[PDB]
Amino acid sequence: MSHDVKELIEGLNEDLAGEYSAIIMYNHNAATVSGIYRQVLKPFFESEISDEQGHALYLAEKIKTLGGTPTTIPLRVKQAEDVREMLEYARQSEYETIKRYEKRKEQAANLNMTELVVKLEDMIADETNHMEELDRLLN
Amino acid sequence: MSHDVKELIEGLNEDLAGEYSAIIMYNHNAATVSGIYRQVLKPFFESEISDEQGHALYLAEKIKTLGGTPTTIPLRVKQAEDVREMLEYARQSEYETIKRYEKRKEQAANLNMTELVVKLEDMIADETNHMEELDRLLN
Amino acid sequence: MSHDVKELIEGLNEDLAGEYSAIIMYNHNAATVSGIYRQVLKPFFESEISDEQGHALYLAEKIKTLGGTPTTIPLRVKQAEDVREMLEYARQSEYETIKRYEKRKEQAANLNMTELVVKLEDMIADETNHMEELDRLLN
Amino acid sequence: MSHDVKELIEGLNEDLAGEYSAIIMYNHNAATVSGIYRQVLKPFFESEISDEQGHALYLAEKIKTLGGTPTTIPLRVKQAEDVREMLEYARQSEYETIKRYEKRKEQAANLNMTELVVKLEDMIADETNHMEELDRLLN
Amino acid sequence: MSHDVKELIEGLNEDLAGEYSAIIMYNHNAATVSGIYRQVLKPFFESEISDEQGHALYLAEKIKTLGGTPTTIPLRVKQAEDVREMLEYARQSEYETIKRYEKRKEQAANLNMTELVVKLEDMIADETNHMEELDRLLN
Amino acid sequence: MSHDVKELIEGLNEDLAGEYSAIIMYNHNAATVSGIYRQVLKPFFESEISDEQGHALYLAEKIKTLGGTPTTIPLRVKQAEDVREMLEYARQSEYETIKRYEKRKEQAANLNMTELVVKLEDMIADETNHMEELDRLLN
Amino acid sequence: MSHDVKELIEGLNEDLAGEYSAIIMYNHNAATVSGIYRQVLKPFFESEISDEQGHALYLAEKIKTLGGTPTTIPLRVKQAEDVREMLEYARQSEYETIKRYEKRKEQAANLNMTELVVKLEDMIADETNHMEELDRLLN
Amino acid sequence: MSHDVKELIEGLNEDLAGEYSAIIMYNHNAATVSGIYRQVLKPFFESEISDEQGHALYLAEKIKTLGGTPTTIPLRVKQAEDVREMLEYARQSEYETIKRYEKRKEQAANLNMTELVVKLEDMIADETNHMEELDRLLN
Amino acid sequence: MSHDVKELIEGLNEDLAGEYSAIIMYNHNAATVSGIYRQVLKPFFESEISDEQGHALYLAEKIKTLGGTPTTIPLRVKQAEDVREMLEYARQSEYETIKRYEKRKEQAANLNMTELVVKLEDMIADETNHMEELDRLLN
Amino acid sequence: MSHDVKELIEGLNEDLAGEYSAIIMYNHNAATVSGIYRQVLKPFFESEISDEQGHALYLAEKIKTLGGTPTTIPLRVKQAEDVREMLEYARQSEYETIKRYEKRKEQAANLNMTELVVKLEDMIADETNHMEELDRLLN
Amino acid sequence: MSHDVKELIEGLNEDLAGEYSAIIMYNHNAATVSGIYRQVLKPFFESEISDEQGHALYLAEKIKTLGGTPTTIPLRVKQAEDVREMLEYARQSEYETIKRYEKRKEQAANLNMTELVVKLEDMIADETNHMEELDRLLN
Amino acid sequence: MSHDVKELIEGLNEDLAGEYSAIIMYNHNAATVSGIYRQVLKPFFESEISDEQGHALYLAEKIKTLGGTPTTIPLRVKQAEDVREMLEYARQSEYETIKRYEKRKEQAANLNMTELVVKLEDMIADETNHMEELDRLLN
Repeated sequence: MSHDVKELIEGLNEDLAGEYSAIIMYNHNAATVSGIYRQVLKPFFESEISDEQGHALYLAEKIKTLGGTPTTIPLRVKQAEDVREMLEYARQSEYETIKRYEKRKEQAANLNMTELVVKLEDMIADETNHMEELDRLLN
Repeated sequence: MSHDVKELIEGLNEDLAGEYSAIIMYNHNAATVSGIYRQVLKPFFESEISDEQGHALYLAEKIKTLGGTPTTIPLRVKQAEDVREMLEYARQSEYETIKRYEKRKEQAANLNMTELVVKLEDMIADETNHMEELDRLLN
Repeated sequence: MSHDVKELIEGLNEDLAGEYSAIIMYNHNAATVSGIYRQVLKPFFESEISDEQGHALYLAEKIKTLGGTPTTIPLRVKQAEDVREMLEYARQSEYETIKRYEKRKEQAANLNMTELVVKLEDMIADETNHMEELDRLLN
Repeated sequence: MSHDVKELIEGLNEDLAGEYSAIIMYNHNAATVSGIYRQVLKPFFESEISDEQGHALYLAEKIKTLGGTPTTIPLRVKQAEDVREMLEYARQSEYETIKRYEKRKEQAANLNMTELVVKLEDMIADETNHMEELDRLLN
Repeated sequence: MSHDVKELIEGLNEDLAGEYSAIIMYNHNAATVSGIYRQVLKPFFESEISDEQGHALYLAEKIKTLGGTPTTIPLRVKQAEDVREMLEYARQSEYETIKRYEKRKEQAANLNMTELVVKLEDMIADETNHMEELDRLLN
Repeated sequence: MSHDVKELIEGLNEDLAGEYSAIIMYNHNAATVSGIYRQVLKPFFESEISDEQGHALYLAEKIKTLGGTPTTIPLRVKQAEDVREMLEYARQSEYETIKRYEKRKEQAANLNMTELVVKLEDMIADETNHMEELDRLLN
Repeated sequence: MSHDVKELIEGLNEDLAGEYSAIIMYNHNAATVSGIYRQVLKPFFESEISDEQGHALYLAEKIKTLGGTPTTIPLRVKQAEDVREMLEYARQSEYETIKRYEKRKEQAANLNMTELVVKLEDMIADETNHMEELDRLLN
Repeated sequence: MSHDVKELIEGLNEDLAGEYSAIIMYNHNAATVSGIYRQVLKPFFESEISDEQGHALYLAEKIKTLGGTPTTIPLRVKQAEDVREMLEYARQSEYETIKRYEKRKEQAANLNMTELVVKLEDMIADETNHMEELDRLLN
Repeated sequence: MSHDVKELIEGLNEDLAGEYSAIIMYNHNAATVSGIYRQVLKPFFESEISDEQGHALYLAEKIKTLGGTPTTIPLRVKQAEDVREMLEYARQSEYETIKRYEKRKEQAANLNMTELVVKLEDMIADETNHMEELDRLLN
Repeated sequence: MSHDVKELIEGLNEDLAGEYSAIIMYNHNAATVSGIYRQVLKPFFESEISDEQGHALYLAEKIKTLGGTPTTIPLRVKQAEDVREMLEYARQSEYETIKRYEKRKEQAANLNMTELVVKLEDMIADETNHMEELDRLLN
Repeated sequence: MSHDVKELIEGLNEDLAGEYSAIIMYNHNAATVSGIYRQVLKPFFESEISDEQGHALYLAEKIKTLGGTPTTIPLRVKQAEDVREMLEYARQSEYETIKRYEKRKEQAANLNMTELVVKLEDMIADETNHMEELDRLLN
Repeated sequence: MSHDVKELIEGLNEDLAGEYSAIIMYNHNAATVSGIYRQVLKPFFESEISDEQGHALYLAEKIKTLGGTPTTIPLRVKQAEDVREMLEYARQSEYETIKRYEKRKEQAANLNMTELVVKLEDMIADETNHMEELDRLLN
């Protein structure tokens, strides 16, 4: 374990904690969203659950493959007092998730990790899709 | 909010924390299980994820419906050092989940909550199914 | 035909009239709901149609099985002048349907009717699900 | 609202009452048909339910679109004392439904209502299909 | 193994023998039913096969889980000389199966066995469904 | 090529330009609709795309079959500054599409073109369906 | 009924008893198999159930068609004390089933029974497939 | 073209005429069968249509492959005055179809035509299945 | 039976003979078409089979419903010596089928037969679709 | 809006006009392609329609997200006088589409736009797939 | 291992080498076929891949079951300079595959190997199907 | 053909030989894997077959597109004497496949081949997925 690999694993573990956090947040939002648009927003929140589950699985596998230990401790979920807030906090969570992945991409690239760079580019594309959609919903 | 309703909500919130914990545990176990039986056990762990997600959703909805606030903080996941341990700790988690639900059933019954009793009986039946299967795998 | 069986049949027949009424109400609401959320609410109303159809079928079968005659006369549908009213009147109809089923459950239980109690508990759980959802839409 | 449009709406409302009546009749017949051919006839009755539901939806939408108020009061269902009667009364109900639609077609045609004429021609074709099948079953 | 658990296992084993017997009976009836209604009754008999297979599986699993040995010896199948008899003997077999399950339910309830009571209530509901249908076919 | 056939082809070509225009408009609206109801309206717009594609295909085939040349130049799409406008302009486009098809129907009828009249009647019914739905969304 | 047909029917009836026995054995093995490979072996056992059900149905039909009476009495199931034994006894049961079918094939061939020979050849091919697979699992 | 190949082609052409005849007969019977069991028998007749279509296709292909010309002239269909007759004449048609195929099998075998023998054995098995079913319906 | 109904039945019977003829022709063409485009044309021919089967069924049902006897004697199939001819003769057959249906439409219209006119208009539209496609293939 | 973002938006808008143009071209080609290979080429053209629709949607969304206005004006479609030309002009259109996307990729890369680069690389891969296939068809 | 079993295994191993060769050939032909009919022929070649894969699997399993070692060395693939050649060489490969299987059938028959004879007869029927189709494409 | 293109084609041809080799290896391993985990490993091996088939197809197409000739000669398959070896040799084969693709990526990148780089990055990601899974199975 190089220093760079140690620091990449610490990063992936941050990513994984953020992914478990998102899974919790989206279940919570699917359960609690109210008013007529609940009929709209619940399936939306629910669809994000499966997506993030797939990222969580990929990350914990990669951590283990690199010789690390995958965390089981999620980041905190911000408490949303209404639907606007629920969408803004999901958007901010996505923004931070992408920021982290961009950093992880330059870590992976720097270590010549081809498959991991491709996958981080794809997870970036995917989370940017979600964030851009939340912006459309909000504006 | 009666005292009994307050205490039932505290209980449901315990249940919900335990459900988010199980979702984390099962993703973690699907990612990290190794050896030839990984091919067997990963889909098993994965199937439990969707099940527990449905319980988490039901509970957070019910908590909100009863006037409470659903938690987003999961219970800790016990760290498993090998596959036997992974199965024993999943079994123990299920055992505690059923113990809690049995208590919640007598709370719900005591408040004449028909739909909630039916649903707790079903979640009990379902988790007992899983626990009994883990026993078959272990023995 | 005991007196108790006669009174249980009268009850089931009330239930059946209320179920045909709900089928009418939900078709009517699917047809007539307007504004942008029509796109949301029409499928919701439509989904309730099939559910209530299944209850209507079960009840008329049970009535006949107990030696009664199943009614073909529905309860009146309250006329809704706007969408809020449409949701409140559907909610109230569900509330009355559950009240009746709870009474029928204690009738069925009192006559040791196992299969019928299980089914009334399930129809209670199901209608309570719908009513709780309408509350989320309304609040 | 012309006089002709008023009279066309009165007609559609008759049609709609007859459609809710048919939905009730077919559920009732699916529930209550007996003997070995119940295995044959129940699915037949059940299939007609969904068909008539689609006509009910179309009519209530059209009534509202033309500025009328869609009824929620069904026609009476004739009480059938045996299977032959059940098939004869379903056949007669279809016969009356087609008679009404033929009248509505000449109303719609007279008002140059293209889409409505096409749809009444199709509902006529569809109900004639059902009536002809009932004749095959009966003879 | 308490005395009560021993006696509950003896009961489940009776149930299991009766379930293998029903699986045999229904295959036999699907094979041998004749006349035009064979086209009706064969799929009916066939559908019951899969149902009873699922009960057989549940029971043998539960027996093993409680520390017993699941039997592989079925009850006798009554020989049916014609279709009426075939339906009456299937009905009687269902009647006896429900009688046994009701007894097993009070055994399971008496031992506070939540999941097993829920499952026996469901198997009761399911077999009562089948028996009631056979009555409709017969009358 | 009669004069009447020439004039019918000119008409179909207008229709085809209007159909390519609608395909563009609906893609554009699916992409650009914003706010929470985007979740509702995007699938709606998207569904209209496939419908209009099928009309475009039918028309270009018919034009070619009648000896004409199908245009590839769409009508202009009106620019919508907000969601209300987006729905009003889609409604107006549908209104003009139906007006044109009604004219084409009397052209086709006048030339005894059976299959083409049936198809124009159906496209009229279909576009009237869409226009009536837009009215429900708007009112 | 020739002597040869009588002896062929006795044979088919042996086959049928052996098929009901296999259906029992495979349900029993699906229920009771334990350890991690239960996850592997249960679906395997379960798949054999449907296969043997189809042979049981074919045989009872053929017996009846030839003028015989199909048995409802299964062969005994050997009791397996562990998984190795469970696989060896399933293998031996298949071996005996094929031995019998080979004998039945020369009976059917000797009576010029084309369709029955084709079907016995296919059931032989199918059971040999299963037996060869059990050998792979065992070795 | 040997004499044997010429005579085999004449045979296949008889078979093909008989197959087109069966396709006609079964469509005719699906259309015209009456009374309550029409609901049973129409799908049965319809299923035979697709089967015979596949035999017709195979035969015309084989005829062409052997250097012959496939006929387009069907055998006559016997006119059935009621349902019993409809089933007896379908049974007799199947009987004659199998008789012919058995003859064709010994022709194909005699010319060492492996693939054709396998296929005639299968078509024999298939038509014998149908004939045996008709016998069950009739008796 | 009016004279007009007699003459309409004679017409339908012509139509039905032409439909059985088309079913034969298309099977024959699917079997015998050769060269690389066989891969293209066989599925095309095959798709027409199911279409014409549905027309044959409708016609024989209608004939019987009007009090006539449906024919089982097909029109002759023209023998095609190559693929061009196969497409030209299918096209000509379609042309004659449409000519007949147009005549039947004015017969049905003249007798005020709404459902039958709608269905003949649809069969006309459908066969014109096929004929126009054959023209595209040929030119 | 930087100068670079303005110039990237102008580029995307070119891309979008080219995508609407391709959607028109492919519908047009699906409608108008003739001769036996129409059966081959029509589904090919049709498949490209859905692909390009997805690119059009992505681009208009991205334009809006970057603060631009998505165009609704397509590029001209080159008129193809025969099938060879139809394939050459589709190929050339794809060639120009890829040339543009390669330029847009270096624009997006230059602005560090990760998700947009990934998506342009994918659209490049996809259009290159189509162009290479057209080359195989042409050569 | 008898001499006959040794010689049968040598034969199966020839068959297996020929099957891997066919899998290579068909992938190669799917990749490289050109001109407009590529759209036709590529799916054809592709379909043969899965078929031959299933034969390869069966053979290697049987070889191992008989105590032999399955080869991993394919026969050479003849290089095809154009589409005609590609079809002729696929046809010749099929011809040789059938010749070999016919020899293997008389080997298997001679050793009384029932299941293996049935399977070789089926693989013969299947490859003869393919060869006959190639002849239709070529002629 | 530049020198660089010649050397890139030689590389792709190495890749293609390695892909046909993997297809052979995985079929061979699916056929021959033994013991209880055969039930686990056979589907795993089988899934890799389809994956590698898709790479083989892509490569042979690309080789042809670049003006080369795609090889039909596979690399040798290492002979595995047991399951551990089977997994280690599959892992090593994947390792060498990725090493080659990484080299091909820098060749493709060096020639500015966008679509080919994207596809090699994806095939790298995909094979790395498989190799990492084999490591989990092995450790």
